[PDB]
Amino acid sequence: ARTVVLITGCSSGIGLHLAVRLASDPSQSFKVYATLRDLKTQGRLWEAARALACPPGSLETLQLDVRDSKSVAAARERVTEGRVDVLVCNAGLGLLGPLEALGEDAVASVLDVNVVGTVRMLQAFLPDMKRRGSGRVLVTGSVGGLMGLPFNDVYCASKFALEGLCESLAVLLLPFGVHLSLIECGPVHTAFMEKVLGSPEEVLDRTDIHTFHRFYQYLAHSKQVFREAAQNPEEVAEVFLTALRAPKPTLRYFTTERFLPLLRMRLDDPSGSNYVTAMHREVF
Amino acid sequence: ARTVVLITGCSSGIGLHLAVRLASDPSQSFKVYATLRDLKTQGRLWEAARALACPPGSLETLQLDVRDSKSVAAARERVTEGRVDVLVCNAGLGLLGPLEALGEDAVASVLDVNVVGTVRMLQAFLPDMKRRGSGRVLVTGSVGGLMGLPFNDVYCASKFALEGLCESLAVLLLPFGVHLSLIECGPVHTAFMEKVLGSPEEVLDRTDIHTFHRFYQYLAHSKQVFREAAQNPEEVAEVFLTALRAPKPTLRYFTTERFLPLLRMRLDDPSGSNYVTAMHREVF
Ligand SMILES: NC(=O)c1ccc[n+]([C@@H]2O[C@H](COP(=O)([O-])OP(=O)(O)OC[C@H]3O[C@@H](n4cnc5c(N)ncnc54)[C@H](OP(=O)(O)O)[C@@H]3O)[C@@H](O)[C@H]2O)c1
Ligand SMILES: NC(=O)c1ccc[n+]([C@@H]2O[C@H](COP(=O)([O-])OP(=O)(O)OC[C@H]3O[C@@H](n4cnc5c(N)ncnc54)[C@H](OP(=O)(O)O)[C@@H]3O)[C@@H](O)[C@H]2O)c1
Ligand SMILES: C[C@]12CC[C@@H]3c4ccc(O)cc4CC[C@H]3[C@@H]1C[C@H](Cc1cccc(C(N)=O)c1)[C@@H]2O
Ligand SMILES: C[C@]12CC[C@@H]3c4ccc(O)cc4CC[C@H]3[C@@H]1C[C@H](Cc1cccc(C(N)=O)c1)[C@@H]2O
Repeated sequence: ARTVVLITGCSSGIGLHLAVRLASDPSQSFKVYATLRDLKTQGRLWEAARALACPPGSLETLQLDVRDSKSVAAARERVTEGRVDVLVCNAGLGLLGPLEALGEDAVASVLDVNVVGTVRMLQAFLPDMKRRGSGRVLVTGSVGGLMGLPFNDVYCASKFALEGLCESLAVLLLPFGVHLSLIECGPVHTAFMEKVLGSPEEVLDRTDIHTFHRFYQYLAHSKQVFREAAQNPEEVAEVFLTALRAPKPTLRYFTTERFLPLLRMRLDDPSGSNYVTAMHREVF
Repeated sequence: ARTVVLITGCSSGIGLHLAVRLASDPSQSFKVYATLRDLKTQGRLWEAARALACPPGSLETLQLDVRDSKSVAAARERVTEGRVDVLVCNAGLGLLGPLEALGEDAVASVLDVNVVGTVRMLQAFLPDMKRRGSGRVLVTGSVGGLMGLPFNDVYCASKFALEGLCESLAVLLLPFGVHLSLIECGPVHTAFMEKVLGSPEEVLDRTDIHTFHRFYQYLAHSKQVFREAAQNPEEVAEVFLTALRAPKPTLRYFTTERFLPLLRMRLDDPSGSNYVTAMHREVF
């Protein structure tokens, strides 16, 4: 009788807060499969489930590495109810630093998890939704998928890629009754903002002094933007529930309107000149 | 004394026509390293060089697989003049079909060549430009990097990714005196439009009947768009030369204005609803 939800990337942040928001819903409408790359990281998902008092049987954890199509197929197999009514593609990696300072493996990894991983989910789960003629897909997006940010070149590349992927799919899926939406997040208060950049010694080793200095300047500024604009994952989760509930969902939901001016400026000078000038000024 | 140009992907199409346009320039200002994945494919680059009568010493071929950072490093080593004044990132793969019908290897390949490959070029060549405080980078872009097209989900993902990569980099590079521009191509008359989709038997095997039917409909329409809008690589090459010559280059050049309305519609409804509705109507 329940809405079956499968979420990727639940060990922390938005995926964690969404899974237990859904599982602990006063109305008990949702059966949640919360998936994680590594089950050793599953504790917080249980600390928090106990805190919001999720009913027994509301929340099931599954191991699911989105780099591995056999792992995607094994997690699907484990969906006893034999359908997924809501698929949430949220697993993601960050990467921050001078481009020439990033390892080639890390670059490939970010693309594999953020982009190919989402493809793998969609390949494995869309066919059955198209046949039932129903289903909702919610993809965690970013404002860095809508505008480019210095030192986030690869991260932005992976989030722009998701815009292209999802927008392309949406044009097709429209008459199938399968709804795909991006939830476009600005800065969110989670953990992310030191885990994903090397040591100062490492970075200086791999770039010039002037680039290093501009990286410090970007970081300082980034910290201020987070301090003034970062939303909690509670607020973010609730936008996913809005999309999930809309009878006619749009391709994009924004968790904040704050960056929509910047976006408009981007969008009305397609030479990119005004955007690049404005953002250079703003960051540096 | 000459402008040193290194171009990736020269065996056919834009990269081929650009390399020999530059090499055969009446003024002889340009020394061209034309790179190819496979030297067995280098003949047309010589048939055409003979046709436009390129001087001896204008055009040098090099083997360069952008999937392989050792290959990138070997091609760089071979740049006798010890600098590159113009780097042209043009190597690219296409991929066309229902998403669930695309092999996981082909998906990874398109991202590796189109996105990671361009990163590898930039990692290998930008550092020296930043130090000299000069250099031009020209990246072949696509209108499918600015708007999503059904059945081009992965292709579009890879071209959106390039927008994110290049835009991010441009915000940083502005005060370095290194200029990065995307050349945004609509349909171009080359070879591409059958090489990159499976047999009808293969595709039907891998999708539903309704998706298959919509794929036929998209293809029919695509053929009409090409028949009415496709530009020759001569026209396209000349936009690269425009960018190369501009004293103050912008982030984007468009080879046609034709899709700029469609783009504006995209850009002024950030819910994506108007775009997805318009494009669904237009394609189907
Ligand atoms: N953090 C922010 O400031 C912020 C801002 C805007 C948008 N977002 C977006 O939200 C998403 C997640 O960010 P978040 O920290 O807020 O939430 P999140 O739910 O923690 O997502 C990041 C997650 O990716 C998962 N992951 C990493 N590698 C994986 C793999 N190989 N396979 C499967 N999952 C993997 C991790 O846990 P598992 O063990 O579960 O897999 C981790 O939970 C991203 O797509 C990002 O765009 C975040
Ligand atoms: N064709 C169109 O209709 C059209 C339209 C809009 C934009 N464009 C853009 O222009 C670019 C090329 O298209 P084109 O056919 O017109 O010109 P192109 O110069 O032929 O580019 C495609 C090329 O990629 C190269 N390539 C493939 N795999 C490679 C690898 N592993 N390493 C290095 N190079 C590899 C191929 O030759 P090599 O042997 O040289 O490597 C091939 O020449 C793309 O980035 C595309 O966005 C084309
Ligand atoms: C792009 C962004 C919205 C725009 C923000 C902005 C706006 C204006 C401005 O002037 C500066 C800034 C800097 C911060 C920017 C946010 C970064 C954040 C995404 C994020 C989070 C964690 C790790 C990574 C990574 N690994 O790369 C990336 C969010 O999506
Ligand atoms: C995206 C596009 C501009 C917009 C065009 C359009 C506009 C309006 C419309 O209604 C239909 C269409 C269909 C054709 C569209 C072009 C495709 C082309 C890129 C390309 C070339 C060769 C192979 C692939 C691949 N492997 O995926 C991709 C060019 O970049």
